[PDB]
Amino acid sequence: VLIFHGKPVHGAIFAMDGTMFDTERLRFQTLQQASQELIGQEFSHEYLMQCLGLSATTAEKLAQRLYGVDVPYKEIRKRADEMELEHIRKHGVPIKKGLVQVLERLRKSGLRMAVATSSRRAIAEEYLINANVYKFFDVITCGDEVEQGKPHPEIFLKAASQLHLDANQCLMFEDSENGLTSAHTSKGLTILLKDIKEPNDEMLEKAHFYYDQMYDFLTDLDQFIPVMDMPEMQEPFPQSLNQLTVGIHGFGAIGGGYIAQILSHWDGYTKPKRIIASTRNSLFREAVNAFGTYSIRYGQFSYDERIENMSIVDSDNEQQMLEMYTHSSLIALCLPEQAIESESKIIAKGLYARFNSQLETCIEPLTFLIILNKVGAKYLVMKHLKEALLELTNDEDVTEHILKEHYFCDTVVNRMVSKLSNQNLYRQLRIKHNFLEQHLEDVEKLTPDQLNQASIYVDNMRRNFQPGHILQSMDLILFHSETDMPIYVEKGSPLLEKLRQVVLVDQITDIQLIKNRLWNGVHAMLAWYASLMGYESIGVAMGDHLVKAFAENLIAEVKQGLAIVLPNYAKDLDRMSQSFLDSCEYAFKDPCQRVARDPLRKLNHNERVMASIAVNIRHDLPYKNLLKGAALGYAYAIQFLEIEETKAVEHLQQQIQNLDLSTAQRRQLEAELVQLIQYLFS
Amino acid sequence: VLIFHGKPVHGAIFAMDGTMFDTERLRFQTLQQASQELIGQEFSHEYLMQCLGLSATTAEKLAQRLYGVDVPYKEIRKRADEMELEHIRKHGVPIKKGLVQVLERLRKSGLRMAVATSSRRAIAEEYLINANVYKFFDVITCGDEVEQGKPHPEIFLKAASQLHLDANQCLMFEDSENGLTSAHTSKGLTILLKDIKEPNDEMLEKAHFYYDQMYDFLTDLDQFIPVMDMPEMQEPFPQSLNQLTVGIHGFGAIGGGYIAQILSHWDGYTKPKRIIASTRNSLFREAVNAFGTYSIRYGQFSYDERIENMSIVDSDNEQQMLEMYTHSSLIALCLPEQAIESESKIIAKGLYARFNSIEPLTFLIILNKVGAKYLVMKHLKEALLELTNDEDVTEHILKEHYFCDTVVNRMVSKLSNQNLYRQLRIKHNFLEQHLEDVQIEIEDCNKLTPDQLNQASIYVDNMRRNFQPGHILQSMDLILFHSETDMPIYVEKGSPLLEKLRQVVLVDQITDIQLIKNRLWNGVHAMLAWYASLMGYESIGVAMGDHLVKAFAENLIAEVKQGLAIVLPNYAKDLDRMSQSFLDSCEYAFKDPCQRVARDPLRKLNHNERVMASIAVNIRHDLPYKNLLKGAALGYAYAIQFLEIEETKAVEHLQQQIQNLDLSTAQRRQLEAELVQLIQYLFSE
Ligand SMILES: O=P(O)(O)OC[C@@H](O)[C@@H](O)[C@H](O)[C@H](O)CO
Ligand SMILES: O=P(O)(O)OC[C@@H](O)[C@@H](O)[C@H](O)[C@H](O)CO
Ligand SMILES: [Cl-]
Ligand SMILES: [Cl-]
Ligand SMILES: [Cl-]
Ligand SMILES: [Mg+2]
Repeated sequence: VLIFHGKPVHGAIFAMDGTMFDTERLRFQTLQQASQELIGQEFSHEYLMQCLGLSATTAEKLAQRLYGVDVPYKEIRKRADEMELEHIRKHGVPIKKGLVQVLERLRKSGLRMAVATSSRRAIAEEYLINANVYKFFDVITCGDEVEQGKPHPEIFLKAASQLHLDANQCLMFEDSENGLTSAHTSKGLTILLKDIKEPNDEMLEKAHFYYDQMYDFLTDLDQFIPVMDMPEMQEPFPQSLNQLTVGIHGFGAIGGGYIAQILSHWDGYTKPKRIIASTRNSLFREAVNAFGTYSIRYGQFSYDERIENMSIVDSDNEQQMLEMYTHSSLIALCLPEQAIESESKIIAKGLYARFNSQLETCIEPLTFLIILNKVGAKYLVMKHLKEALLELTNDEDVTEHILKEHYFCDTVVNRMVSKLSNQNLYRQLRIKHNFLEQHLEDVEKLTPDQLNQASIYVDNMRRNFQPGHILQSMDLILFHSETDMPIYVEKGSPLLEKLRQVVLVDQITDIQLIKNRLWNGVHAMLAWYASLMGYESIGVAMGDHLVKAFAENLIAEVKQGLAIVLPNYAKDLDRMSQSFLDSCEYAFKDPCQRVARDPLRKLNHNERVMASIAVNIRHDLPYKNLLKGAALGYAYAIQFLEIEETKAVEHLQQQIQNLDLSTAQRRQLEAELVQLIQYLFS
Repeated sequence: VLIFHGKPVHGAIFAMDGTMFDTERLRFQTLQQASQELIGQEFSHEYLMQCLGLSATTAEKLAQRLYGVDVPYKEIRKRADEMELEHIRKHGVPIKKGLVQVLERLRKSGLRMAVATSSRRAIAEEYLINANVYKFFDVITCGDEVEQGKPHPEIFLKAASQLHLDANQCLMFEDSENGLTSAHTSKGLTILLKDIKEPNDEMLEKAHFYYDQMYDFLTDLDQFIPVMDMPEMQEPFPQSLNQLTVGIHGFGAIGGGYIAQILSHWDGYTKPKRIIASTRNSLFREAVNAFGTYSIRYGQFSYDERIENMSIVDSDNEQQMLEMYTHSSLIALCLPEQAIESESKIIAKGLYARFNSIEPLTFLIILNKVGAKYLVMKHLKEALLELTNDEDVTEHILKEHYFCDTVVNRMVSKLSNQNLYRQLRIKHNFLEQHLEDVQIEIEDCNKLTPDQLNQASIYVDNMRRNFQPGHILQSMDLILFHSETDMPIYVEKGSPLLEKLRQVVLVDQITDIQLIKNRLWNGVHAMLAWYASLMGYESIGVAMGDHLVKAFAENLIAEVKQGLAIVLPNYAKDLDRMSQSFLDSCEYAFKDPCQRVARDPLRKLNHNERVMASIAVNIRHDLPYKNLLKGAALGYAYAIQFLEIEETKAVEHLQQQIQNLDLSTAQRRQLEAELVQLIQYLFSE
């Protein structure tokens, strides 16, 4: 049962104009233009304000009081409605920000829903179908269907009666003083949203709850509806689109093959209407924009996940990058460490444009996710961003205001993704182009007035849509990824509170430590073992029984010490361990060289190998596989990276001396480690 | 792990040419043509038969012995491969029937899968991408990557090693003599499929399992493959398309708004590549054919379910209707009672053309009637006699095909033509505005030659101009039906095709689910209509607003459910789900009037009908029947007041039905007094 502010709610009834849609402001202009053309004067602001919530019949009676019994209101209204339907035909129904997010929350909560509007059925059905919100309502009650319109309670009492609920079990959404009175008298749980009239004390008194805008009600409603569970593999994305735009700065492997799935799942109720991703790969950009979508292939389940509403922009195109930072609510920076410095100038330009623009998107702060498998990624990005903003604005006050306005969130990503090579994309485009060519070979009770009009609609639609019919079973595969779902994100941004694929953490350091030791540690040691055994990738190495056994034992050893050091992360350790082993199995596009790089840095006392050894020695847990991994590291540095034996031993003795162990444990470790290194050289 | 005939398998390694695809017959023709051109003569049939399973390098050595050390086999093979790739680019890769159905079952069973082919890597990857099967394999092993090709086991050993499995844990699929020897020598669990060569005694002995075609293995695998659970609301359809075609004879509310979802879910592993639906509504027909798809709207969850691969044909088009009966595997007849007479002539023409041109057709009867199969088979057999004039052929057609009546609980409403016109007008305007918002030159891309970039620019430009107008279809649905969320269809057991369909519930006897439909669905519906009419309401949905009518429906559905659980305890789980589904569908049934449902009260008040039979069952099993007794009293009150049935004539019927009920003399006299008192109490109000 949906509980809202202590009250059990079973239904929700909405006023349409001014509450769901921003159509009262447009109607003010059409009625003013139609009255100017017919009675030589515009309808006053006072008359049009008094009309809010009234049906065309009651608004006609009000026009006869102020302008005279012979006022041609029916002719003025008819002309205004025609101009209004023409504006809606050219630009669409202006939907109040957050409406579909609210509707999907109430629908998924099991509420019976209705519209109670003073507008006539024809206009109401036009706007509800045009805005694609008609599907959310069981009942529609209109102004031309009630004897006593607003402020009389009849229309709300009738909508509640048609939903088979008492008015007091219904939330009633209103914007006008007349409408609010109708809903309040009916006995509904009134929710007043500000539209044109600044609510007076009488409106604020009878309203059960008041919000300045639909988004503010959405924020309150979120406290009464749950955060959806972590998505499963193959679970579909939400159908409904909200009005938000999200951005992926860097359409590489993790951005396209992972962040896009996170952003497409959004909160489970709705998903962004547009995802802007930036890349310098022209082939990738043009391919996505030709299809409108791309797909992520998950080899394990042979499942192609389609990422809809994608828009790929050129990274070097200043105007497209400004649009991403000006229209987006969330931006995920998915750049390599090498690109941070040069890209910070583009991030600065976009954040400065967001600061200067007067749009209704730049008012809310931006949530900036920093996606980088490096400890201190947030600090590296923030330092470069501050430098770039300072030289661009040449104003310390503007720079500080920008860096304090937004939520810069550090993250822990575990999913392994591989971006398709340009040669493989080219081959895919060549094969699917021939399919498109073959598809083009195969395809080559109404009045007569509207039956001929329908023939034009259907012909124009068949001509434009037919070539794209092949997209029903044709995907643009761009990424091959693993099945790891959760992204660990720093808590703080309120925009992250409902994202179902995000795991919020108060401090990111604990899951960063787990990532470093359990994931990166076992990965670097597995790469050193595989490099010395002659394998060029982890996936090929996993074919060797001794390599697969080493990986299973090495992760079981690290996890054992981590379960004691961080018992609050016990389930995460079990999940990440199996995730690592599953992702290592067929990792053919994961070369050993990149994973085994910088072995002396990875063999430091506080790094991914020696720190786990010290923990297992301090808690009397086995460490033979961890010792073998450390020995493989020093052997790899000497045999492959040409590091002198004298420097490897000097580094070995320095890190062991830095470890928090007894003198006996340090000596035993040093002797066992040097013994294994000498044994490897045979 | 997968238990296939007792054998535990962790992997599945497949040969490509001849096993997965029918490319050995095409390669035979291209090699005959290429040799004819370059050496003046066609390669002998014996040389090409010996080449089956061999790599291009091994086939070259064999050609040097039989034709001379200086034969241009490399030139002939390159020329034959180019003619084959041209044929494959046009017609597509010819997939062996059932391949994707097999791959998806092995993949969902958690098997590690690989391809071990004597074909060149560039040819193999191209064919697997083309046929959309590449995604089913973790690793591919090709003929140009081993030192010794088939019949040497190296390639099947390497495919198992790269899968990280022992060869004796992998099912190995083969078709040729050379390929089978490579698989058998590797120690894998060999499965032989018949391709070009007739399997000799040496091959039949080597093979652990033998099948004449890929579809035979699919039927054998289905014995060890678990059937998928009943689909849930909003659960997506399978991504993989099989090669089957299905048909819906009658694209109305039940055909388009229900059967299409069952056919789209299919078995959960794959779904038919094409669903042909017939209709006389040219506005509906041309709309689906313009969009490519249509959607079913489920108001309860505000969910639009898109139905893909639909092909709407004209019911009067003889050619299109004949094509539906010859290409389809399953056909659902979704036409009303009145159309049966005229449409039976079209079904007769289609079924006659099917046996003139292989597998038995599974025909589903989708019509609301206990014995609707009789009406269809009566007019169908009469149409076959006046068209074929042969009783011996007519008897063979009706005996081979799987004709089966069904029980449908879902209520669906077809969109009106006026509402469809408004929708077309609003969506056309969206397309028109989208076209106002909307050549490509790709450069500076690494690892691609300047000519490859120019060629990619052409492909992508052609794709952009063709797909761009249809980009709006990602969030634009062609809503044609408004449907309830009732999922299971009850079908007569018999057809083996219906054994794996996840949305189909097979029954031992259809009489049992027809009786449940009569007492639980039609029974409570009639008793609700009688109550609503006497209360003053003229609609079922309007009556649900009255709290006493809603509680009466919940109390009626509970008393009938308890009784039906004693008589038919096999449908205990079905009864509880059908009860809630009935209440959810009655809630907003404003479209359905009360006069239609409350029609003929005395016939529905018979001892064996939807009211008294439930009362007698409850009395005999000491279950409560107070609301069922009120429902019977409302039926007589409605007949007396609304239908001008004499009060004495209603009491005589009341006494006769109670006497026909299997109850004791004491229970009959108690029921009669209880019923008469309730009828007199209704007149007092
Ligand atoms: O009950 P609603 O808020 O859905 O719609 C009321 C409008 O029709 C009404 O406010 C008119 O726009 C107004 O009366 C015209 O001046
Ligand atoms: O191992 P497969 O069955 O996937 O492929 C074998 C073919 O490459 C081979 O049979 C050629 O078609 C043959 O060598 C041409 O004459
Ligand atoms: Cl929104
Ligand atoms: Cl700002
Ligand atoms: Cl200041
Ligand atoms: Mg990070």
